Amino acid sequence: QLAESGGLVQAGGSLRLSCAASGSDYAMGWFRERDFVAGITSSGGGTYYADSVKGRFTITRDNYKNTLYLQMDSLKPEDTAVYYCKGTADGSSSLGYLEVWGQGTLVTV
Amino acid sequence: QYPIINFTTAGATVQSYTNFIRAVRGRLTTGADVRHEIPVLPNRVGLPINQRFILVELSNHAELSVTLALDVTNAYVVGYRAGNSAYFFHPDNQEDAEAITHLFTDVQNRYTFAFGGNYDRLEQLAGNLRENIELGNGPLEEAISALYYYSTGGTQLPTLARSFIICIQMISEAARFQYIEGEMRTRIRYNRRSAPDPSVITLENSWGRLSTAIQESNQGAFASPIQLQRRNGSKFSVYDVSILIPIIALMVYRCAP
Amino acid sequence: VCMDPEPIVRIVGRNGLCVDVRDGRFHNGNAIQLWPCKSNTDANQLWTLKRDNTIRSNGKCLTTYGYSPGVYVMIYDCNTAATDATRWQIWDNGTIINPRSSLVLAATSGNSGTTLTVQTNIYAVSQGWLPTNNTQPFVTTIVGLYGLCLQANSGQVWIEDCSSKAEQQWALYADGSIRPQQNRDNCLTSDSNIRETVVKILSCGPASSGQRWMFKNDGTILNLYSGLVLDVRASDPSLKQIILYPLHGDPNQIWLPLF
Ligand SMILES: *[C@@H]1O[C@H](CO)[C@@H](O[C@@H]2O[C@H](CO)[C@@H](O[C@@H]3O[C@H](CO)[C@@H](O)[C@H](O)[C@@H]3O)[C@H](O)[C@H]2NC(C)=O)[C@H](O)[C@H]1NC(C)=O
Ligand SMILES: *[C@@H]1O[C@H](CO)[C@@H](O[C@@H]2O[C@H](CO)[C@@H](O)[C@H](O)[C@H]2NC(C)=O)[C@H](O)[C@H]1NC(C)=O
Ligand SMILES: *[C@@H]1O[C@H](CO)[C@@H](O)[C@H](O[C@@H]2O[C@@H](C)[C@@H](O)[C@@H](O)[C@@H]2O)[C@H]1NC(C)=O
Ligand SMILES: [Cl-]
Ligand SMILES: [Zn+2]
Ligand SMILES: [Zn+2]
Ligand SMILES: [Zn+2]
Ligand SMILES: [Zn+2]
Repeated sequence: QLAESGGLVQAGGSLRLSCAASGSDYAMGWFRERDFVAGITSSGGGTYYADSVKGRFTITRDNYKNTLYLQMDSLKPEDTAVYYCKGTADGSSSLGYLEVWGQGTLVTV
Repeated sequence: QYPIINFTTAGATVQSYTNFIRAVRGRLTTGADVRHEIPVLPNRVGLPINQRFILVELSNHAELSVTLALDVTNAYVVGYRAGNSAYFFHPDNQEDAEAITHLFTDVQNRYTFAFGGNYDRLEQLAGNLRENIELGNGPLEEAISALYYYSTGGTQLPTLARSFIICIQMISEAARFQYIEGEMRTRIRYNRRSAPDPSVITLENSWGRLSTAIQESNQGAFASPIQLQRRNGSKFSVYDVSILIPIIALMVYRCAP
Repeated sequence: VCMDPEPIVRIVGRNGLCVDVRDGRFHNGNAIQLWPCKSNTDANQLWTLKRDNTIRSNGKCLTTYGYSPGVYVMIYDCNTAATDATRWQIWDNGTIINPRSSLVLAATSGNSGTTLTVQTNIYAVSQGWLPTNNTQPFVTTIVGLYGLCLQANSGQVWIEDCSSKAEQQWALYADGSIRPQQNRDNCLTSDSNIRETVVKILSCGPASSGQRWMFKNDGTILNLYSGLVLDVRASDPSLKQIILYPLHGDPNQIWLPLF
């Protein structure tokens, strides 16, 4: 399970979103149709950013606290959307792998 | 005390299994001897006795714990400890018989089985072939408890032999082959149990011959083909090391570069 | 020290064709060529990998005409030829290199009858070779992140739930290309060396550096010229993006050829 937090400010501001997990095995990513914003592998070491947000957004994680971050600098009215956290894992499903989402946090710029 | 690597079936994942097998390989060989990008285990010739073995401690959901001993020169299980009793496969020769006296010295009860640890004798003692002995987290759990209770009168010999067959493949063979390790990660990933398919069986049977063909190849090309099997029964031949690079992770030492 | 054997073997390369002494003529200076792999005892396709780093057909030597890029490769008497022009190294990543010139054996076109040459090494498909008696590429499933399978869908490649689908079968050719089983004219291709470039399926025509791959001992699939590996983007299969990416070793870069 995943829950968001930290979601109004003007254009050019800053806001940091948190993502508290209940249970490190999971690749984690941010989404905002829903569109990919940023993602990071389980151990870290791989961070992958959407082209729109590249050079402005920073995804980080910390597996000893089980929390995922999204630093959002130099925001534009284009960033206004619902921002979800997402995780992917190894179990069994119709996908063939697990996808756990969040409830979403509103950001308005 | 010989190096110890730990694995538990309680809540085991793809990742925890991978960390475990990686850790085992890191203590089996230094990685400095590599032939055609495939690591070689230490030469038995020149290897001091205090570096001859590594220990693999297994535990399960019931917190039963058992410690396998692995010969670093071939990654194979030579025996195991449970509580204050230790058991060993019948050694092939006198030196291997002497070398295992350096394992589990503190243990108060030591026994050597009359049978060796080769699959052929374990299969006849288990009453079944590897092709029908299911593998996975579950079988590893049950193998751990059966090994633990053998000191007690509660584990019959076929179940013991079956437990050896499970541990050897899931630990020793997975260390020898990324391919077999991926087969085990498949079972753990979906919480399924499954007997190994012929590709796994032929790889296990060919490990020695594969090591010799690779180390004595002329720039990767083998002097003679080695016959493997696909996951269906179908057989094919390998003439070059190139297809085996992602398949084999360790080789027994055969000769000097 | 290990014995060094001298196996007789075919050399398979670009588009799965065999290294061939043209028309079976063993006159000094006759060209080496690509040709469909024979299934007989004809000497012009069977090569002895000799202990002196020589590659011999019917007693004569695979010999480069010179030490400049683009000169052709011929058959020549081993004693008469310049010694350095008869010496080759077969590298574990499919390269056959002439040490004196540091130039690499190459088939600059993909048609039967193409004159073999030596070229500057760029680790392209046109320079990928395999010493083997197998004349058929190995067809396999390629399992990766979360146990999902590499899947071809026209031009696009992604990873999806495995099901024993010809779209999930792949032909591993001796030239290092990875081809969709349903259309062997096409190749797993990275249009360029940039990190995060999306890997796709395109014609094997150019036989480029972006089309050559090696399964490494660590489980990664490596594009040799760039040094980047295949990567399920963001470790998220739902993005349907397989990219080139620098090596970090996490599970979205681990693959296994399940034959
Ligand atoms: C790949 O296929 C080729 C062709 O089928 C094999 O070449 C054949 O190899 C055998 C054994 O290496 C050769 O026979 C040997 O001849 C020598 C010389 O007389 C003799 O001393 C040996 O006792 C043996 O009989 C045979 O001539 C050769 N055929 C050719 C060159 O047309 C080759 O071995 C295969 N390679 C592998 C690695 O399996
Ligand atoms: C392809 O394989 C060759 C042969 O193993 C590699 O060349 C060697 O690479 C090592 C490691 O950097 C060097 O120490 C050697 O000096 C190189 N030459 C030889 C003759 O061994 C080559 O790097 C590989 N190419 C790629 C792109 O991986
Ligand atoms: C397995 O568990 C035991 C007991 O909890 C640990 O001591 C092992 O750690 C390893 O051995 C010690 C002596 C030290 O060298 C440490 O660095 C090692 O990692 C542990 N084994 C592993 C592989 O973590
Ligand atoms: Cl080459
Ligand atoms: Zn080599
Ligand atoms: Zn005896
Ligand atoms: Zn058998
Ligand atoms: Zn002529």
